[PDB]
Amino acid sequence: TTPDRVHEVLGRSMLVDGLDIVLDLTRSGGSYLVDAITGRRYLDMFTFVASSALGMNPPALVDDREFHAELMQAALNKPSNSDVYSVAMARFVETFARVLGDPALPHLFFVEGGALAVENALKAAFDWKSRHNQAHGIDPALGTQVLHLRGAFHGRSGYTLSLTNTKPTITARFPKFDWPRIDAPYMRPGLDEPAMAALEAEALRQARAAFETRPHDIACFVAEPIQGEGGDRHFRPEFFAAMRELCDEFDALLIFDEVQTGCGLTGTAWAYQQLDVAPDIVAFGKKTQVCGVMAGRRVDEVADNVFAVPSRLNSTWGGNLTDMVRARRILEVIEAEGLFERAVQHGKYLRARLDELAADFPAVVLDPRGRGLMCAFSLPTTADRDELIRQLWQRAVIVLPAGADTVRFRPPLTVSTAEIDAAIAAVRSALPVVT
Amino acid sequence: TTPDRVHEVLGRSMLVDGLDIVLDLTRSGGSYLVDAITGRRYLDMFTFVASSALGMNPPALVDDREFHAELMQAALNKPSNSDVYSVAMARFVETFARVLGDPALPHLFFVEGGALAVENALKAAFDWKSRHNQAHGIDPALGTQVLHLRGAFHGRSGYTLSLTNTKPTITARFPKFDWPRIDAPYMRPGLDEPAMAALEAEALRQARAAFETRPHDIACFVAEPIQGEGGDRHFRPEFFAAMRELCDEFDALLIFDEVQTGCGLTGTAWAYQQLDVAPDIVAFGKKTQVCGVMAGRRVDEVADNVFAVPSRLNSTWGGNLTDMVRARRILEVIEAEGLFERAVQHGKYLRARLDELAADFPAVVLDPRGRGLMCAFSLPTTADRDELIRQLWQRAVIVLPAGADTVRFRPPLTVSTAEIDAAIAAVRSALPVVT
Ligand SMILES: Cc1ncc(COP(=O)(O)O)c(CN)c1O
Ligand SMILES: Cc1ncc(COP(=O)(O)O)c(CN)c1O
Repeated sequence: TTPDRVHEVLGRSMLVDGLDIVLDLTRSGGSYLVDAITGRRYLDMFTFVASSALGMNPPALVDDREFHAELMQAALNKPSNSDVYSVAMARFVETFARVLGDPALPHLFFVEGGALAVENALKAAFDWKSRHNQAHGIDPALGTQVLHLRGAFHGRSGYTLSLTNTKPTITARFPKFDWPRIDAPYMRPGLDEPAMAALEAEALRQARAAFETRPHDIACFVAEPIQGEGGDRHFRPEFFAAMRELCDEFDALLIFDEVQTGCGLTGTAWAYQQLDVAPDIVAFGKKTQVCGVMAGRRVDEVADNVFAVPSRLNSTWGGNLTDMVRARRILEVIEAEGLFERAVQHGKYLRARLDELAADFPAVVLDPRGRGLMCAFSLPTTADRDELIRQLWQRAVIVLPAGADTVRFRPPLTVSTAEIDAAIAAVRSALPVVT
Repeated sequence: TTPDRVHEVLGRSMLVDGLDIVLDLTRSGGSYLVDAITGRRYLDMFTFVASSALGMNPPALVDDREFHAELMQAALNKPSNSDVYSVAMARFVETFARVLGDPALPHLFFVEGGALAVENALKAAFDWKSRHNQAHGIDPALGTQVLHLRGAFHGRSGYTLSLTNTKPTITARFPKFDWPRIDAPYMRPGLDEPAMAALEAEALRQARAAFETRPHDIACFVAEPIQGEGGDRHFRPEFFAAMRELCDEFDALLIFDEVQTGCGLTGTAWAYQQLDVAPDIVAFGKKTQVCGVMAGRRVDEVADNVFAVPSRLNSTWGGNLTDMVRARRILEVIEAEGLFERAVQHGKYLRARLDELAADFPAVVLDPRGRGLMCAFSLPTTADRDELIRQLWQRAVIVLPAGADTVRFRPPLTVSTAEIDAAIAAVRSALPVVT
C-alpha cells in the first residue's frame, strides 16, 4: 500500500476528514512536515494539535544510538506498568519529577489520553470531598459536582462531556450531569482594569452563588489557565487568585487542566506558574506523550485519598511505556537546551510580529494575543477565518482554527525566528486575498 | 537508577502496589518474565492482564530487521492519526480488517484505552437512538440509558463507572447515572438445561421490564460475552440470542465488550463468533494494543450516525501509531501461524488438565471452566483463593485473581503444552499446602 493509496484504503473503514497529505515519517524534521505524495514541505505551526514539543525527528533523539536501543526495548512490548515496574519507567518518573515537578504536588499518576487525565483529577476530587464531608459530620453522598467555565474544553469522555462546551457537535445527544457552569471573564480588546474587574466580579458572584445553593456538593473547580479549543482566551491572574480563595472558603479543590498549556509552551513548565496561583491538582497530556495528574496541596489533608489507597484509580496499562521512554528523552533535551527560556524569547518575537500585523491590517487582524509560544489572533467573521486557513494551506503553512473566529499558532519549542518570519510572510500574502 | 532502586524511586511519587519483581525488557521471552533483580524466570499466565497475544519479545518481531525499521520510524514521534494519515497507519487498518474484520461491521474507530473504546460504542448508541427516535416522531431527548449486567466490568471512566459493578472499591464515591442493571444468568455447576433456562427467563423478564418502564430511552444493551474481572462467568448462547431479539424488538443496539475476550483468546477472532449472535457494535482493546470499536448492522439505518458525520467522535491522537505498527505485525503472525486454531487445541488441553485437578481435589478445585485459552477455576473461600495465588508466586507462576474466589489463566496464544503442564504441576504442589 503506497502513499497515493492511503486515503482510499482508510476510506473503506473510516471517515477520512483529515489533511490531504500523507505524512513522510522519515523525511519530516523540525518545523517541517513532508508530504510523501509530492515531497512538498509544510511549515508546521500545528504540531499534532500542540502535542509535539520538539517537532518531527529531533536530532537529539534521532542521532542518539543509546536512546535508540532503549526506545526499541520499550517499543517491542507493551507492559502493564500498573502491575509491573521497570528501569525504563523509573527513569521516566524521576526525570518527570525533576524537570516538571512541583514540590507541593508530589503524587504522580499516569494514564493514556488527555480526557482520562482530567477524569482522574475529577475522581480524586470527588473522593476527597466525600471523605472530607464524612470527617466533618456531613453526608458522604455529597460532593459530586464540578464547577467549570463557559467555553471550556476538557475532553470527550463520560465526565468531560459534562464540562466541555465549545461546539454543539461535540456534546449533542450525549447524556450529561447537570453541573454548575459560570461565565468566563477572559480578556478582550478595549476593556481596561476597572472594566475587567467588573467582568471578573460577575463571574465570581456566579461562582459564589453556585457554592451557596449546592452546599457541600461541589468537589472542585476546574479550568484551563488559557482556554485553547474555545479560542485562546486568556484570564488575568486576579481572576484565578480570587477563585483560589473561594475554593478554600468552601472546601473545594482547584484543578488546572494543563493538557494544552503545559510542558513549556507558555515559557514555564506550567502556565499556572506564571499566574501565581497554587492548584491542588494538575492534569497534563499532549506534549508529555504520557498523560496523567500531579496532586498535593489540600489533597493530603484526607489521609485515605485516592493516591494513598490501592485500586481507587487504575487502568490496564498505566500509560504507554514507549511514550514514557520518548518523553524522558524529550524532557532531558528541554532541560539541557534551556527550551523554556527559548519559548519565552521566541514567544515575545512572534507576539511582536502579530502586533505589527494588527497595525498594518487594523480592521482585519483583531486581538493579537499570547503567552510564550501560545499565540493567536482573530478575524471579523468565521468565513474570513476559514478562508485565511485555506489560503495558508495553499501556501504550505499549517495552522489551526479555534472558536468561531480565531487562528492559533502552536509552533514547536525549537522554532527559529526565520520560521516565524516565514509564517508571518504567508499571513501577509494571504490577507489581501481574504479581504 | 538500577533494578534494585526501581521501587524506591517510584515510591517517592506513587503508590507502589504491583509485583515484587523488576521486569527485564531484554531477557524476558515467550511465556517467561525475567526478574532483573535476581534473574529468576516466572511462568507467565497473566500476560499483562491478558493484553499480550504472543508473550514477551516474540522471535517473529525481534528477528525481523525490516519490521525494526518500521517500528522505530513510528516510535520516534507520535502523530495525531485523527488528522494526519500515514502508510504505517493504512497498513495497520487493512490488516486489522483482513484478520479481525466482520463484513457486517465495516466502520472502524481507534482510540487509546479500553474504557474509552467502550465509551465510544456507547456514544454511537446514544446518538443512533436519539436520531432513530427523532425520525419516527419520538422526542430526541430520549435514548440516554444503558441496559447492562450485574458483575460487569467495562472500565473506570465517566460512563463506564455507571456500568462496572464488581468490587465497591472501584466505584465508591464517584457520581453515576441511574441506568438499568439486570441479573447475570451465568452457568454454574449442578444446574441442568431446565434450571439454566429458568435462570435466563428471569434475567430476560427483568430486561423486558426495563424496556417497558423506560420507553424509547434505552439506547443499548452492553455485555461481556464472558465476564472477566467479575469472575470468568460464562453464558449460554441461548441467553444472548434472546437478548438479541429483545434489543431488536425495542430498537436498541447490542454491544459486546470484547476488550478482554477478543483477538483469539477464546479460539476465534472474537468470542461472539462462537455464540452465533450478531452484535451492532464491538469494543476491543488489550491484545489489539490500539483500542477501538467496529460498528455496522443496524448502525447504518441512521444515515447521519457518528461514523458518517465528522467530529462526533474524536481524540487528539486517534490511537498510538507505535501500537498500530506493533499490532499490525502481531496480526500477521497470528494469521501466518494459525494461532486461533492453536488456541482451540491448547485450550482443550488446559481445560482437560483442570478437569483432572477437580477430580483429584473435589472439595477444593471447584467449577473448572473455559473457552479456548480463557480458563479458570474457583476455590471454597476467598482466603483459600488468595493463599493459592501466594503459593504460586512462591513457585514462580503468575496467575490473576478474579471475583471473590476465582483463579484465572491468561496464557499467551503461543503457550506450549509443557508450559501448561508446569503451571498445573505448581497448582498440584500448592493445593495440599492451602488445604
Ligand atoms: C485543555 C484540554 N483538555 C483535555 C483535552 C483532551 O485531550 P485528548 O484528546 O488526548 O483526550 C484537550 C484536547 N484538545 C484539551 O485541549
Ligand atoms: C471487559 C473489559 N472492558 C474494558 C476494560 C477497561 O480497559 P482499560 O483498563 O484499558 O481501560 C477492561 C479492563 N480489564 C475489561 O476487562
